[PDB]
Amino acid sequence: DWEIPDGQITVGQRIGSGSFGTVYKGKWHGDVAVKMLNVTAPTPQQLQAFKNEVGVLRKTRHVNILLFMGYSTKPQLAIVTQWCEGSSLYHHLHIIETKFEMIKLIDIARQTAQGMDYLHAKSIIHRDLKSNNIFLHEDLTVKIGDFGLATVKSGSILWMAPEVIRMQDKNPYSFQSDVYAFGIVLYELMTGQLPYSNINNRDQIIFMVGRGYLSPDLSKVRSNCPKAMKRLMAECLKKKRDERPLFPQILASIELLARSL
Amino acid sequence: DWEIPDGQITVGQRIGSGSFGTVYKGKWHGDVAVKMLNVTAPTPQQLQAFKNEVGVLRKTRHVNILLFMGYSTKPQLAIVTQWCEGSSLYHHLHIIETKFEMIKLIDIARQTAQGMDYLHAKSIIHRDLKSNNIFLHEDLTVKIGDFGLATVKSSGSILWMAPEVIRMQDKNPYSFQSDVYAFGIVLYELMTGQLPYSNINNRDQIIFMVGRGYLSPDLSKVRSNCPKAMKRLMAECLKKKRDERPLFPQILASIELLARSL
Ligand SMILES: OCCn1cc(-c2ccc3c(c2)CC/C3=N\O)c(-c2ccncc2)n1
Ligand SMILES: OCCn1cc(-c2ccc3c(c2)CC/C3=N\O)c(-c2ccncc2)n1
Ligand SMILES: [Cl-]
Ligand SMILES: [Cl-]
Repeated sequence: DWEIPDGQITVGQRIGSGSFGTVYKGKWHGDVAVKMLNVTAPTPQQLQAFKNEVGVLRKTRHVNILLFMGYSTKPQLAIVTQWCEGSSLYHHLHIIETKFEMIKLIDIARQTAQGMDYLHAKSIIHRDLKSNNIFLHEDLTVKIGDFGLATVKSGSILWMAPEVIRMQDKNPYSFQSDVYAFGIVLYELMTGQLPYSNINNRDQIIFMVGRGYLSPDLSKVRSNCPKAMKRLMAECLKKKRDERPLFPQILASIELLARSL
Repeated sequence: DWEIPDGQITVGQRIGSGSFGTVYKGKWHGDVAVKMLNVTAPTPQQLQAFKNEVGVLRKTRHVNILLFMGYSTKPQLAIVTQWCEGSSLYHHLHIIETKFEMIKLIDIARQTAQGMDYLHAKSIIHRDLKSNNIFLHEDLTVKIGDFGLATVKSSGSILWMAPEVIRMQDKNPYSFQSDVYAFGIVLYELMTGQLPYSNINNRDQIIFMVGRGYLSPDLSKVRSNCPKAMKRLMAECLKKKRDERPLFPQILASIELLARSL
């Protein structure tokens, strides 16, 4: 089992928030990340998420997926993963303006696909892939996290495929919803910025993207962005679910992109 | 469940030998290390070794334990882990005589203790700790592996073998403290860049002597910048008497203090 008996985890500093709780740095057999639900009496629903996420996380063992290390139910519900030195992709790209070399950008991308291919072969849909959820350990290895909105067969507007934004379908979530999210992550990597920067109105972005009036301006990729890469982005950011590639194909594509650079 | 269906693992190069098998680089959701038993008809002793090692690795999820990813039963019996770009600590210290800095050597020791602490807490005895089984993922992160010989409470790798393990006279010759002696030898390698008993060329004699207590690692050979507390820890972990050796909670703290003062 992976239940860490109450008292073993040492909760240090509050880092931020996760799918269904607050993230703190912690100590359990070393440095760990701790995602804790702070309520005293967990709501049945809340408890449900914990169980789901944990059940989802028990089925992951991959270099590019945040290593779930265990869980805790008392004093409070908590999810313990490894600790990633550095920050999330969102942070690197949009807060501290880390300027990565293009070959490093393609590496980050390939790794994210490596992890997402893993997830999909396992019938896991992340349902909330964003830069905020892609952590770069030792500014080298990409690990994906926050698997609470995940599931097995948001406020994250910018990564949401138009059929998800529309929400006018049944589980508008698909391996392609994830693929679109990933394609937006690709935009961020090769643009250095967030989609739709020239619009200041969240509602407006939401509507247009949902009705297909708005799309990421791929004309902003850096000059060094392999064209193949621009074309792959386009394939992933297609406004029609079935016109988008799955992760084995995306992986094969990026790896070829790598052979020549 | 961790069974990987037939056909999904792509076996690449032969990388070397494992405890009960042959290690290859491979591909399964990315670069993976694969250890395969290269036999046609697997005896029940090897099927037992396999079910044992799978059972232990399932319980390991720690940055300093080599990431188990899954097992296959066809084409062959196999264990699949993450792929560690770099090489074993042994390779670095004795093959390419890599020159890590003390700060790094201490960090490598901290991480190996971190990994060792994780296992011993889940009641796992590694039973074959050695530089050969410590891999340097990106020359940064220590990943401990080869849990073939490992077991859960209730070889030919002599230099890491505690005296009582060499003798095989006591019951349960192996114990948390056997792996602490193994760790003590790994500390030695880190602090001398060297193998113990490097001036003796007879395996049988080294076995006998360490077994009787005639022989022990020369500690005056630690590098002159090795902190006094790291040498003191090294010798605590290397005490001939099993129960006079620390456990990894004490060991980790010690190193973590050494750190603060460096
Ligand atoms: O983006 C906000 C900052 N931030 C949030 C997390 C985080 C998010 C989700 C989850 C965990 C940690 C652990 C449990 C979990 N759910 O999977 C991290 C983090 C992740 C890994 N190592 C270090 C830090 N940073
Ligand atoms: O020592 C000879 C060289 N060598 C052996 C391994 C090895 C050893 C044992 C086991 C595995 C791989 C995989 C399964 C296993 N048993 O747990 C490795 C290695 C480990 C991790 N990443 C890259 C290489 N190098
Ligand atoms: Cl597991
Ligand atoms: Cl012992």
